[PDB]
Amino acid sequence: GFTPPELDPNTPSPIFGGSTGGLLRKAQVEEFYVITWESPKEQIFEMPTGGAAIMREGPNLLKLARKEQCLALGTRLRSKYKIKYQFYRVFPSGEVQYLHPKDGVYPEKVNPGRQGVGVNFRSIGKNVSPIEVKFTGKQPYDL
Amino acid sequence: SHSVKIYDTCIGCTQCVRACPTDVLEMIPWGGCKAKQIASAPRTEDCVGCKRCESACPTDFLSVRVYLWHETTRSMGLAY
Amino acid sequence: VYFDLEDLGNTTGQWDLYGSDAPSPYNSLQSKFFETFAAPFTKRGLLLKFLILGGGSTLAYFSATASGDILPIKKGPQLPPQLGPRLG
Amino acid sequence: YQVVQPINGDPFIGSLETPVTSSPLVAWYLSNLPGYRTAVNPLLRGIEVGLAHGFLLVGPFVKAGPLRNTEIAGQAGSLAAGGLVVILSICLTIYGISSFNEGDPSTAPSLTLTGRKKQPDQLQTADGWAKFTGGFFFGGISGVIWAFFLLYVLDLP
Amino acid sequence: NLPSLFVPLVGLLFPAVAMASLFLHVEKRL
Amino acid sequence: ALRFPRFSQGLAQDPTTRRIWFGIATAHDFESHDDITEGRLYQNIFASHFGQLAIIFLWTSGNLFHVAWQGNFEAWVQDPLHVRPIAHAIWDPHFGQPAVEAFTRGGALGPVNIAYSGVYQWWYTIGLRTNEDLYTGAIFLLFLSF
Amino acid sequence: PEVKILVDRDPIKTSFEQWAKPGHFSRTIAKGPDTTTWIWNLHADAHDFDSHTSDLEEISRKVFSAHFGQLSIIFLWLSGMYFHGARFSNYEAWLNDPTHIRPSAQVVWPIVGQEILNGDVGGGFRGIQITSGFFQIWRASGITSELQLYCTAIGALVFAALMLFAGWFHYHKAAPKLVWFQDVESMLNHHLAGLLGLGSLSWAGHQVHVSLPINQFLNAGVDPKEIPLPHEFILNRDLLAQLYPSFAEGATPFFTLNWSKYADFLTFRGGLDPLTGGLWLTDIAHHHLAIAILFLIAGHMYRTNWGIGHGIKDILEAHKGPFTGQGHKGLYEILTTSWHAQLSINLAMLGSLTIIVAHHMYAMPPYPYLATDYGTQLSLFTHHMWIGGFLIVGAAAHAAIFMVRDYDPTTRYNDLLDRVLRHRDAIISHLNWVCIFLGFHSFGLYIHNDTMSALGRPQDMFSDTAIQLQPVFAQWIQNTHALAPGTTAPGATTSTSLTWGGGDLVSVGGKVALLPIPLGTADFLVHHIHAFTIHVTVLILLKGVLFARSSRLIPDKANLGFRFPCDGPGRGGTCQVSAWDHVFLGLFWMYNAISVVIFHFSWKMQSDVWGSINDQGVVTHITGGNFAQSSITINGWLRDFLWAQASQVIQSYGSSLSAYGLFFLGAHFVWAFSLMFLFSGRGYWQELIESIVWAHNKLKVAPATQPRALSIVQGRAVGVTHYLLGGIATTWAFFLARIIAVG
Ligand code: CLA
Ligand code: CLA
Ligand code: CLA
Ligand code: CLA
Ligand code: CLA
Ligand code: CLA
Ligand code: CLA
Ligand SMILES: CC1=C(C/C=C(\C)CCC[C@H](C)CCC[C@H](C)CCCC(C)C)C(=O)c2ccccc2C1=O
Ligand code: SF4
Ligand code: SF4
Ligand code: SF4
Repeated sequence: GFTPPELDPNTPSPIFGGSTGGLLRKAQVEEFYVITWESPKEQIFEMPTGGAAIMREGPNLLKLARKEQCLALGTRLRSKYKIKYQFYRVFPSGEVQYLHPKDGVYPEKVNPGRQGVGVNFRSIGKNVSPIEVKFTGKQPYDL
Repeated sequence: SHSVKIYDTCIGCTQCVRACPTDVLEMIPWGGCKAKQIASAPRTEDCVGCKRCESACPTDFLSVRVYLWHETTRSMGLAY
Repeated sequence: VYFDLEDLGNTTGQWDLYGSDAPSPYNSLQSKFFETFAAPFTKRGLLLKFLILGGGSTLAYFSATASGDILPIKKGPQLPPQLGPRLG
Repeated sequence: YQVVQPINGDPFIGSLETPVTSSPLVAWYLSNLPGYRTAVNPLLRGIEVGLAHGFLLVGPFVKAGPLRNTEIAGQAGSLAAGGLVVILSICLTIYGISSFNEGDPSTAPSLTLTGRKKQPDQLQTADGWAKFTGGFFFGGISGVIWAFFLLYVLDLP
Repeated sequence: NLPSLFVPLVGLLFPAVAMASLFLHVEKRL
Repeated sequence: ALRFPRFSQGLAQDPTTRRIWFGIATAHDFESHDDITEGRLYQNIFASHFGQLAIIFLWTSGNLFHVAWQGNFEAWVQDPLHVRPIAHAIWDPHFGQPAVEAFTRGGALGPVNIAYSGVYQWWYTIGLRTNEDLYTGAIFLLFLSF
Repeated sequence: PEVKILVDRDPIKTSFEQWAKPGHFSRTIAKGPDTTTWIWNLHADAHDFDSHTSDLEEISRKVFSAHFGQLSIIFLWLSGMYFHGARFSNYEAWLNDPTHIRPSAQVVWPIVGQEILNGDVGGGFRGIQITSGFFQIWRASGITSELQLYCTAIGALVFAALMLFAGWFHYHKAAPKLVWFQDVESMLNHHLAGLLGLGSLSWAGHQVHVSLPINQFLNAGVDPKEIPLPHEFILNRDLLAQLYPSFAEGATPFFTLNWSKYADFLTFRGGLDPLTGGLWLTDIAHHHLAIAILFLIAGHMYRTNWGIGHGIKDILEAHKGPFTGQGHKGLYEILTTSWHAQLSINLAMLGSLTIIVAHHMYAMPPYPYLATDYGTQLSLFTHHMWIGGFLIVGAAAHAAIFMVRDYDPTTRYNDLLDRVLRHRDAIISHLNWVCIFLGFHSFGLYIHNDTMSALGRPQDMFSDTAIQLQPVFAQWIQNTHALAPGTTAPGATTSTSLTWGGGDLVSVGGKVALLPIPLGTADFLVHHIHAFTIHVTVLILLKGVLFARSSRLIPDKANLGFRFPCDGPGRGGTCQVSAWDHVFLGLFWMYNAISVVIFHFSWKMQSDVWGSINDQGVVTHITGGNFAQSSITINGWLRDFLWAQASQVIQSYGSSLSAYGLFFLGAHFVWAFSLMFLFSGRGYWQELIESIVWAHNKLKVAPATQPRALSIVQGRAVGVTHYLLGGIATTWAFFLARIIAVG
């Protein structure tokens, strides 16, 4: 059992002068992303989009344009610094969707509450020939 | 979205998950190898199709497969 | 605050940066002039038809009635036709 | 003291504030162009835009055209500017037909730079866009006619 | 005379109509 | 489906410009279309074959018409070795006067293209002699296209 | 902070043990090959020192000794040129009759039929005509006998040995400490004042004591064997005084500031000597003297051990403003840390310099009988253009390697760099737009002219006779240069260069040297082509640098390295996102730009400059002044330039120029050969190789080093390398055959 931490607005954002690498209309009408982390101090870190920003001591909130930017920055926060991070997807309705770490456990560490998806129980060479799924909507790897 | 599949030749070395830049893959429990874990692709709607996981697999042949499929804003890696 | 799950237009920068929002600087009588005269062109489908058929027939007209003093292609050749390498 | 700042204070919206972008001269001038008069009927803004542009297009067509050196028809080469007004008006029309449906509301922003709620421009509506296209056509044909009406006492006729 | 009608017909009017129409069909949303 | 291309839901849901491009390049690959069956496959192919035949007939009909209406055929039959055959006439408003002059050849009233397809020799060899014969051919082929 | 000599003793042991261990420098490569890919990596990583080790001191020591190796090779190469000038040249016969004899410094053996390449170059000499220019240098240096060339070749060989020795010495015996390298103020002070200053002064010395007098006897028609030896001018000052009377004073006017009395052999006349067609040697010696003073002064700007002077860090930090923040703060730390940064700036400036040299040497021919030798002049201009362009693309490559490898805002921060990175999208978007605008409004004008000319409407073209696009600004400039002497340069007798000033055509041996170069609509259009091509090259390379770290498509791009093929077919496909692939793409555009530049040079010079002159002064140019009316159209380039001027190289068979015909065709071949690599991909090739490998295992002859197709990156590198070699060598053969035959 794991309860995703809710996104807390009014969480401070890093010190940064602005860049052309930030959000666009996509964030207004489609979706954007938010990564939060806890920092032990004020540090300089490389922004996945602009140049250099100053991570604030304590909780940090950072809105990014793509999920991959959140995961890249988080990978670095966990690597260069030793910082726990989470990030979420945010729709223009205000709805928030917690994304990562999905279990509260990082996905490279096996966690027992996890259900198999897209797992085929056979060697890859035992997939059927296309002719055997022709005119059916299926793909030989969907089995 | 791109399809991503795991095959029971998987030995549970976790390298596909470590390589994935959008967090598509997880390690789930399993009894078929010594590491007692097998990969899984529960979030392929975020899959961008870069095949870093496939570059990371040590199994011959691969135990992750990325079948590039219907394109979306997320699969095309668009920030706009 | 710059992040608010209640107002995302502000949160995602959805603003009118240079929109004036002021009232009309165009005085009336001028406005009513153009409102009554440009009114037939404010139906987009009708305007599309009027432009395609009007411009198309206009084109057909200036093409059919063109003079050789304007187009060499209507003027035609004015020189004695030359002779081919071996043939006519 | 530094001249460049983030856009509207938010340093993670992808842009910057410069003398080019946010300046009283620039902000006033852009705010006083017809396209940015959000409360005005789009038909009138289309009239102004069409008048300006249609008037402008006459120059290059006449001076650079193929009949430019036959002053008998070279002056009358303004028909070409008229035709370009027709084509552009087609492009506008199909842009609105493609972009806006009948009963959809404006897609323009309904906020100001300072955060207060705004009423969105009707230009970004099907009816508002149709009105702006009719106005651009009328004003454009009219501007071409007005430029062609002046052939006299100009250093480059 | 006829080429002065049909050359602009299929070289200007027809491409404009076809491009506009195909543009509409291609941008439609059901 | 819901929009172009109607035969591919995966392409219509593409928000990028790719949707348009791949809609064009995949229009004839029937086996990859949504809800394809073998019957639909064969029937679409068959109809496409009739459409191709119609295109071919209409094309040859056009060649016939243009040789008859703008060409040298009757003059060419009398002197096969000294008449350059005429494909069709040139009406291009971009021509200067020198182009009107230099392309006017083959004993014609305006600029023309010399045909290098060899249809004059063929039609002459098989028995066609008059422009009238060529018109009968062209109308017959337009009929076959229909 | 006390600058001093710092080294370490015996850091690396001199041994052949690692000669026998291929890939010793790399921990992976040293394990030897499991596949053929190993063999390529061994060569691609050999000079990538900062990939071998992370210790800055070791890297700096490798760099230093490597530079010694380079200088050794250069001295061996100069030894070759002087030795061939002494032993296998017609340089003395040419020295007698320069306007007739063709310079030749290579002779071929009669083995397989190739002796035909030993052509009639004059002076009773059979050989290959040389376009390097060494004869004009040696004449300008007062060199007369082959013996002097022998002595120079021996000295050059000795210096090759000394440089090589110093490389071994400073890598294996006394290897400087890292602080020694980072003493930037000392280095700049010694290269400004010591290297450039004392070099220029020394050369001024040789010129006033050797070059000037010996060239006076050459110009006066004296036989070179009868000319006094250069040291006889140093001993008996009466020889010089007869030639140059000022030498009777004893350098007393120098100390008494009577320097105007030296106006005899130190002059500001400018223009060209009408006998030799080269610049006045008095002006040149005076020039090297002035330069010597300027650099000797410039070498005292930087503080070292005596408190006076500048620290460069101070200067940087003081320079900041309201637009750039704290800018320049941090650059001293970057430029004393990253070799790739220094190499980037130095490649940029050295290549730009080489291009400037290319212009200045044609418009101001510095050596006697150089201007009228059109093969040498065309060869020099073209050569230095190529060197410059290559060097600049290199500058982009190493700016990118800095960004990927040495950039770290948490350690060595710079405000200017951060701000640039913070609006990279604006920069690249605007450069993109300018490139499109320039494409249309330079090349689209050519297409306009081709279409109007084909339609029979030459009055509707862009031409000096139709719609004129005059380069009014450049015309005004060259007018101002023409008016400069006596007005804004009262000391200057004539124009700065004969391309400026009207009249004063210079002819030597019936051939013209320089006359005023006209400018018109053709030159306008071409110049905007050059603007266009340069802007697109800059776009590709700068875009490569600024998005090497990251982008909206790939946020973690810097973790993939400087040189990587892609990040896969996803995100729509990500091939060629690496900064390396931006250098790859920019090489093609440097080739395009420089190609159009040298075609513009050959075309314009043969049309409006070079040619023969009558006894009564009627000039016939090699081509009939057809640049103005034929270059304003692409068809004119295809027909009146390529098709016309290629006749020599396709007609060279059976003559001594037939080697240029063979190289013409062969360079075409390797260029087309590159298209196999550039248009395909290694998956196909690896599968094919699977079948070939099957065939070898069938006969027990499959190798242990498993055959592999080239890497994606290597496919690209091979491709661009053969593309560039083929194109450049094709233009090489074309140019040399053309200008050797008709020049
Ligand atoms: C294949 C069909 C086609 C046809 C029939 C034409 C016809 C013409 N072209 Mg065009 N052109 C074409 C293709 C075509 N072009 C393409 C593909 C390109 C891109 C390379 C160009 C680019 C081009 C250029 C750059 C120019 C021309 C010009 C011309 C005109 C030159 C003859 C002239 O001086 O007349 C008479 C000259 C006039 C100025 C009379 C104007 C004609 C009136 C305005 C017709 C009214 C138009 C109509 C209302 C709207 C049309 C759209 C319609 C479908 C709704 C002529 C009418 C020249 C031109 O138009 O001059 C400015 C010229 O500048 N063409
Ligand atoms: C299908 C073969 C074919 C081809 C390649 C051409 C080619 C050409 N025709 Mg011709 N034409 C054809 C058939 C063809 N024609 C037929 C069957 C007829 C009726 C007998 C005509 C009657 C015709 C006239 C009167 C004129 C031309 C002209 C021209 C030239 C200028 C283009 C033009 O004005 O549009 C073509 C005009 C048409 C009326 C063609 C349509 C006729 C049939 C119904 C074709 C079907 C079109 C259909 C709606 C779309 C199908 C797409 C395609 C496969 C055809 C051009 C070189 C003009 C010319 O000579 O300029 C110098 C001209 O004045 N054509
Ligand atoms: C004279 C004897 C000698 C000996 C036995 C060694 C021994 C050694 N050196 Mg040293 N060194 C020497 C001379 C010598 N060096 C000289 C003269 C220089 C000045 C250039 C250097 C500078 C130097 C550096 C900077 C480095 C070494 C390194 C090394 C060690 C690595 C092994 C190796 O170098 O393989 C190399 C085998 C080769 C054959 C190299 C050939 C390179 C030549 C000079 C290029 C010739 C250019 C060629 C003509 C281009 C035309 C090609 C054309 C035909 C297509 C090794 C123990 C490396 C080290 O420390 O290892 C960790 C190291 O980085 N040496
Ligand atoms: C009787 C002959 C025939 C038939 C019926 C087919 C049938 C088919 N082919 Mg095949 N094929 C053929 C001949 C044929 N082909 C030939 C001659 C070649 C060698 C060129 C090929 C090579 C080939 C490949 C490589 C592929 C197919 C594919 C296909 C399938 C889908 C085609 C499609 O929808 O794309 C639609 C086609 C287009 C939108 C055409 C646009 C692109 C064209 C080439 C550009 C036209 C040139 C240019 C515009 C000329 C104007 C220049 C201007 C300046 C004048 C379809 C079942 C595809 C497939 O489905 O694979 C399973 C596939 O990938 N074909
Ligand atoms: C007036 C003193 C002086 C002079 C003349 C030079 C000259 C040169 N330096 Mg050096 N240097 C100096 C002082 C000097 N340096 C100082 C104070 C520092 C900082 C401590 C550096 C550190 C430095 C580095 C890191 C490098 C150079 C390099 C070079 C060469 C650059 C390429 C070139 O121009 O080739 C032109 C060739 C010539 C002019 C031929 C004459 C060269 C003679 C033989 C050397 C004369 C100066 C020499 C230092 C005297 C010491 C010899 C003695 C100790 C036995 C060049 C020969 C590069 C190099 O090492 O290339 C191998 C390079 O990497 N210099
Ligand atoms: C003094 C200038 C200079 C210096 C010292 C360097 C130094 C370096 N460069 Mg740079 N670079 C330069 C100029 C320079 N470069 C220029 C002018 C360009 C434009 C082309 C580049 C573009 C560039 C790129 C794209 C890359 C480098 C890389 C590197 C590093 C690896 C070198 C290596 O081991 O390759 C080994 C050398 C070879 C394998 C030789 C290859 C043979 C060539 C391709 C053929 C030559 C043809 C020949 C002249 C004519 C035909 C003869 C033939 C028929 C026999 C190294 C530190 C690489 C790197 O990874 O950086 C870390 C890299 O990717 N450079
Ligand atoms: C002759 C071949 C060719 C052509 C035409 C181009 C064209 C272009 N390249 Mg490319 N390139 C080429 C070869 C070519 N390239 C090759 C072989 C490589 C591999 C190394 C590259 C790699 C490359 C890179 C990496 C880049 C470019 C860029 C560009 C663009 C530069 C901006 C510009 O000039 O816009 C203007 C367009 C032109 C000058 C083309 C001609 C325009 C004609 C004359 C106008 C006609 C219009 C007319 C109305 C047509 C309508 C007719 C109607 C029927 C439709 C340009 C469109 C740069 C870019 O993206 O742009 C900034 C860029 O970064 N190229
Ligand atoms: C042709 C081609 C190949 C095949 C080319 C190869 C494998 C080049 C290697 C061939 C040489 C000849 C192998 C060297 C053999 C040894 C030197 C031994 C020779 C024995 C004696 C004669 C010395 C690729 O691998 C490739 C990869 C990526 C993009 C394009 C291409 C590509 O176009
Ligand atoms: S293709 Fe890339 S994004 Fe998709 S699962 Fe594999 S590593 Fe993750
Ligand atoms: S790389 Fe292969 S073996 Fe390793 S965890 Fe992924 S699927 Fe399993
Ligand atoms: S085709 Fe080659 S370069 Fe392109 S994405 Fe795939 S692997 Fe990378």
